[PDB]
Amino acid sequence: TIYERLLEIKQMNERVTKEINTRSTVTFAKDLDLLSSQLSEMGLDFVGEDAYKQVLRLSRRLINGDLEHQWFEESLR
Amino acid sequence: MVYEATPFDPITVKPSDKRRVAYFYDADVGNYAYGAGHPMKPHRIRMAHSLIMNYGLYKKMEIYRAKPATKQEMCQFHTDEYIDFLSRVTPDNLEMFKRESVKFNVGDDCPVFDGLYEYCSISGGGSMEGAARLNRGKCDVAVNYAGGLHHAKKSEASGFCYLNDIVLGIIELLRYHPRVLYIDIDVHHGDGVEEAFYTTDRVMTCSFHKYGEFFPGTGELRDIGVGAGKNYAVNVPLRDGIDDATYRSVFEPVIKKIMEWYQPSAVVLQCGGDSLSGDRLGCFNLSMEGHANCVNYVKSFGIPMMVVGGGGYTMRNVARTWCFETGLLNNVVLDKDLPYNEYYEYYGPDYKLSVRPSNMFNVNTPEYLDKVMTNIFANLENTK
Amino acid sequence: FNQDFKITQIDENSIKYDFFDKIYKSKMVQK
Amino acid sequence: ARTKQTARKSTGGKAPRKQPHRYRPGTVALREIRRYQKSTELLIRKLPFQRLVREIAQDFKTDLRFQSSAVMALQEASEAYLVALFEDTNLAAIHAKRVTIMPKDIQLARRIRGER
Amino acid sequence: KISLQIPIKLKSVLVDDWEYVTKDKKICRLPADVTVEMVLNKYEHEVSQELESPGSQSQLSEYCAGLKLYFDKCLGNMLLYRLERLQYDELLKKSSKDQKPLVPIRIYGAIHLLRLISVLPELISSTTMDLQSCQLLIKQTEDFLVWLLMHVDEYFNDKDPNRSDDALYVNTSSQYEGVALGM
Amino acid sequence: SQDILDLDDLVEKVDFYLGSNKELFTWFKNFVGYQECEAFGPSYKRLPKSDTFMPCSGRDDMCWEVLNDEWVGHPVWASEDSGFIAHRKNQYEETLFKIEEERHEYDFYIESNLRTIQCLETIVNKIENMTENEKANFKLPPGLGHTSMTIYKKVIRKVYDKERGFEIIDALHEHPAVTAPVVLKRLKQKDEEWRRAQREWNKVWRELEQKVFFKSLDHLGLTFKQADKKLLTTKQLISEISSIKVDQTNKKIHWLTPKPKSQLDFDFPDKNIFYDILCLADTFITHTTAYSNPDKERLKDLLKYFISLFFSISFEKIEESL
Amino acid sequence: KELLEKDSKGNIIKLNEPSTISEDSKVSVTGLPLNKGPSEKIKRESLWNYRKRNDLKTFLTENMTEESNIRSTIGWNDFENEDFCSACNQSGSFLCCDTCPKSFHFLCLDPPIDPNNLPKGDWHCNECKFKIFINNSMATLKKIESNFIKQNNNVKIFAKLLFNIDSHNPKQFQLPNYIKETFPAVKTGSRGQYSDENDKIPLTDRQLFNTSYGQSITKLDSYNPDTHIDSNSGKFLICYKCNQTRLGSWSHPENSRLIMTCDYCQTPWHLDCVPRASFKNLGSKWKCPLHSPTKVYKKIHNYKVWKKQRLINKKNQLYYEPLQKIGYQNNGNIQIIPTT
Amino acid sequence: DNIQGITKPAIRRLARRGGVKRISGLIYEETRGVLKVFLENVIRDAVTYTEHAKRKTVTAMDVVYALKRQGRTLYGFGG
Ligand SMILES: [Zn+2]
Ligand SMILES: [Zn+2]
Ligand SMILES: [Zn+2]
Ligand SMILES: [Zn+2]
Ligand SMILES: [Zn+2]
Repeated sequence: TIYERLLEIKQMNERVTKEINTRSTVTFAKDLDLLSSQLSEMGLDFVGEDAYKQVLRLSRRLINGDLEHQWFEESLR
Repeated sequence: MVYEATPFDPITVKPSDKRRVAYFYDADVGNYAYGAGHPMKPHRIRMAHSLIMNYGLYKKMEIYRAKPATKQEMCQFHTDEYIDFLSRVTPDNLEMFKRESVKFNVGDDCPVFDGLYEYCSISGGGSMEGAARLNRGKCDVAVNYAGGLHHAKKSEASGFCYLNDIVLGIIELLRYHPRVLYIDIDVHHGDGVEEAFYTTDRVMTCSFHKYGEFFPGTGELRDIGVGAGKNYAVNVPLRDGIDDATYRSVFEPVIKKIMEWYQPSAVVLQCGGDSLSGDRLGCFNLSMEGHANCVNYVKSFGIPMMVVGGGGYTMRNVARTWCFETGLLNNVVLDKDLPYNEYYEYYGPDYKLSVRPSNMFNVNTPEYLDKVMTNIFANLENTK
Repeated sequence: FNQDFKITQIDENSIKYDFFDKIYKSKMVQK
Repeated sequence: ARTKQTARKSTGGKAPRKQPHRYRPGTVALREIRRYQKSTELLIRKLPFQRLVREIAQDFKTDLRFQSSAVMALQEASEAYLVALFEDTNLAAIHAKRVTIMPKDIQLARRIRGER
Repeated sequence: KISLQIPIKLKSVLVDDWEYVTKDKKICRLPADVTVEMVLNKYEHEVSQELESPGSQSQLSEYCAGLKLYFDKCLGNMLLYRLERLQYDELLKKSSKDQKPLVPIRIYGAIHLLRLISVLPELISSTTMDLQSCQLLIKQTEDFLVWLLMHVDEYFNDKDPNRSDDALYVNTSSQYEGVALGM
Repeated sequence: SQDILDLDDLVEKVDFYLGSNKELFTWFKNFVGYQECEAFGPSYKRLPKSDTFMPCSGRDDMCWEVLNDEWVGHPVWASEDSGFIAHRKNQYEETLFKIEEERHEYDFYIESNLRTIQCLETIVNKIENMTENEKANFKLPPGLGHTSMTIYKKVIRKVYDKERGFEIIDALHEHPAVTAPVVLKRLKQKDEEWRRAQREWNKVWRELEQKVFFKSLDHLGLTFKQADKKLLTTKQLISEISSIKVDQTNKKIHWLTPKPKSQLDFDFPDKNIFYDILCLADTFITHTTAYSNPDKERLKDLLKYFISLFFSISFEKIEESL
Repeated sequence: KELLEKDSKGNIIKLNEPSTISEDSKVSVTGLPLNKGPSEKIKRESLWNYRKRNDLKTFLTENMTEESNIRSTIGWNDFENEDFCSACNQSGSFLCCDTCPKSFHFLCLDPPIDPNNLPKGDWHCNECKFKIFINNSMATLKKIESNFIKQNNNVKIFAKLLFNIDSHNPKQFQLPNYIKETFPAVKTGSRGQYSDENDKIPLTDRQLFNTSYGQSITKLDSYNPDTHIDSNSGKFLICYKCNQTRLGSWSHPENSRLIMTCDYCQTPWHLDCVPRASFKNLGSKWKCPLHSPTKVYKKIHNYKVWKKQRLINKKNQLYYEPLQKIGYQNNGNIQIIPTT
Repeated sequence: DNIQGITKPAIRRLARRGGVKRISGLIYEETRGVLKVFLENVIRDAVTYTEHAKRKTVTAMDVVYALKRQGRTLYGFGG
């Protein structure tokens, strides 16, 4: 069960990594600060890192208790 | 052995299929509102239109303001008493029409707002002028999002629909075209349009709808038409959460078989936005690509078509999918970065064109859709 | 009048004989 | 001609739209007089009581959390108040050659108690 | 206590009528190809020659005429469901349009006569009628009922309105449904 | 056999009875002699010719030919008088719908008022550039020369009083010279105040949308935790393998004489995922407190030894990868 | 309040603004007026934290829009009355009796009253009108009954029946009990409508709208494997056509095929083996394809119809055994006996 | 409606503890109103006291404090 759940993440890891890395935000939202600020405030954003490795690190933090369940779910979603 | 599980191919336009596109928009349509707590909002029309203007799509098409329909022209399908009641009822004199309120199903689930007659006139005029421009050859694609009221019937208002403008448009198409195919990708069944053209072979009404205990309840697979209209009303019952690949692998074979079997001369395409994921009343899981793939696939046949926008009760998603569908009819693919419009605050948090599908269960199994498409294909053998 | 809605008590073998009889009748009258 | 509307619906079909041994009366009653008099537990189910306090305090100040011991203090106090008032009512009844407390018997008690 | 021995075939016909009106939402074709007078006249012309007693002939004609008068005076009161009262209203307005009073004898079919027969014992028990008249009226109604079994295939037929225009029942419209059961 | 059921429906009933038995249903299919209309459907019924005759003034001969007026359907008839089942939506979806509802309210009111301001300012700039001798008898038609006849009426009836809105509309129709500029000024003031309130509300709507939207689009994930608690148990995992075995044994007696020697099939194409699960398990061992440290270390080499022994991975590779 | 201040010659001078504050603060859908913005009480949970360019191309449309009128059809082509009707026992718009606490539907009366052509002054019911007619006349009720019997000498036996129904208020026709008790399957609905064995028990609102998000009566929004397992036996519900139960695995829930049971013989069917998309939660009871029909149409080559006889209670139902075994023309209404 | 949560059998239990053998039926709904108005007196004072401490939560100490004011002291919950 764990290996299937992680294999679903890893088999699509390259396309979700390329999608997150090539996330071109629109201009009027940057000029009028309409985007989410907190999203990256907690560093949840999977930018600059491999998506599957960031999933592993986030799940390790969630297991260790330093990460809330809701923020982990929000970052994954 | 009819249904094939195929992944959703990316949307590609055909450069050899350039169409003269006519756009029908009356700036007033949006200033009408069903109610305070009501899901249907004509305001979705003008934020869709604001996305057309701000994408610079008006340089590849002609924008028209159709003349609003008069009383009689509405009576080409509806009765005199129903149009007379619609043109006279207001929220003020609702107590003066109580028998007609329950007779014509107006007052609950189809409320009386004081711009009702004008809204219906705009919708019917847009549909009829799009059909007329298709008849004279002035355009190849007629776009009218002001209408789409496919639930309205001869003497009643149902499903937030009062004037069945699609029947008026198909009537105007039938004066110059022998066979008109109506395609309904709205999540609800096109009961008004199918009921109107149930007994005729001149109009084939195809509806891709959710059929459960869902509105309007009509739309069983065995509903194939009676009399001379037998096997000329294709109903495709679907379950919840159909995704883009599943909807494509259902839609494209059925519409292709209708194209090479029924051979229509004009196409009416109901682009209900309630087939999108995240709709207030809809229960499908279509992204904007999945919704627009039907419009792009029906565009490939070259038949003079009338794109008419129907449902859609979350305004942002239906506006974005109508803008993408309209851009697809000009043989361009709009970039997934929304321009600045006056309603830019709706499309958060990413402010992009895309409508993201939900991660809910695609319960439409391949065996069920295989049986559905097998019976549909078997019924279509008599339409040559 | 309770005799109008009398339910016939039939058996499996009689149904078998009747079905065979009537299919043979139909097949050979059309033949 | 007086008329009234009751359907309250402008249109019909709203649902199809898109939007054996038996004791004598009183013996069991006296038995559980004895049961609820020898007992000390709290007779108004708690949750329901707590709620009574939330919807009624709301008026004096919104967002007023209540220490648990508090809603238990309100219960105790309320049950003590009502058992005292009900002893008095039974008296205000046994006064009028009767054995059935009635509303009037308690609109009076409270007048003599002076709580009105 | 007054009892009526209605045959279970006619009881099932009445129950099917209740099904068609309330559940299937079907009204009767009015005027029918066979009305109520037409049944109370053919029954009189059939059992008039069945015996040679002139007092019995007078009693039979008395029963038929009284049943006709009772049908006309009571159909608007208590003989038709809430769905058919709209059809009754349009019949009354159509009769008033051409200035002829509406008589239910020549309009309504034999199923409403069967309804009157079925509801008849409650009406008998609600009036100060002596035992002899009640017994003889029940006997005459029972004889008419057992006459109806011999002609149950020509007055109460089974036909789908969706397939035959000559069915005894018709399908209704949504506007009729709204006006009948919405106000 | 009673000359009641037709051969076609008998063949259909036997097909529903003996469909999977292909050999038997063929014996019958032919033992019987079946050789391969009026299908109305369940959701349409035919009106009589009396209900068809209703006046539609706009219909010509073609309209009377191609339009169906006898066969009708209704949602109440298709519901069997019971009703319909709406699709269940999350509370995040409901509050997203409420945000959209408030957005629509503000935008509908503001844009209707702006359209009325545009029409009134056209009237005002028309009436400013003419003298006063004919300004007294200058009137305005219904609709104020606009394509709508009701939008300005809605705006006036909202902005002013309920009883005074009608008389202001009549004063604008009769004497627009005095009533037009004051109405335009009041509408512009209401427009700017509504727009300031709409911007202040737009901030709140945007922040709640950012808080709500991705949870709203999550359907299975909103209930995945209780579903995983309920369904990743011993009983359900036994039920899956037992159901697959029951299916195989049920279909064994019909066909597929080489009965398979397996029920569940698991594919393991990637080997790094084993190291990832081992790292997650090691993290849980390090974090937890309900297990003793000897029990912790025995859990560690038990997991490592089972992974190294079951699969092709060596212990050296596991140690060098974790 | 003197809106238009006309002059002595009738010329307009200046008008006064009416009460804007009369409805300037109406509650909108936001819960606050459109005049004001959001309050802090709702700003706390809406905002993430609370502390104590004009290049528009949307104005060019009016200019780029050309009217369109090229269609072929252009130009021209006391006491409170009840709240339930006294005749049908159903709610709706009523005409209230003045000197009587009963209320009647506008269509339920004899003759039915138009909802626009009402009685101008007072309206009494039939029972009330008979009461005023009796009280106005000096003679008693039995005197008028005897006079009506003697005057209507043509019919004697129905005369007492004719007299008493003028006093009865009009009521909706209902079948008497002895027509309904002979068929035990036939029931009566809440509105007096027909109901029988082919009708579901209506689902309460606790089941439809008072359920959790993931769990719905539709059984389509989540993977529910506790539907292939029989509740009272614990075995697997094997579908009749495919001879399998596709329970799924919760790691591939798309491999699970939905299964329902028949509402009559409890035969479990997959949703794909019989072509169905719904689960038949409310309305009529779902019938599996294996059951014999109670109504069939056959072609004459007009047509002929056959309906199965309704179920009759044991005191009035006769089961008889044929003497003739072969060729006995039964009406299609039969019973199967065990073969010995 | 939270008031109708004070159910009949509960009012019957209070009467039984109060020694009543036959409760009228109209008592039940009189005892609600009397109950409410009384709680609506304590809790009022309970909160005046609460918003004097600038506390937003109420305490059982404030409850017995409001009872002391009304007159009916309550022992067993502090103070
Ligand atoms: Zn729709
Ligand atoms: Zn009265
Ligand atoms: Zn009534
Ligand atoms: Zn199956
Ligand atoms: Zn079954």
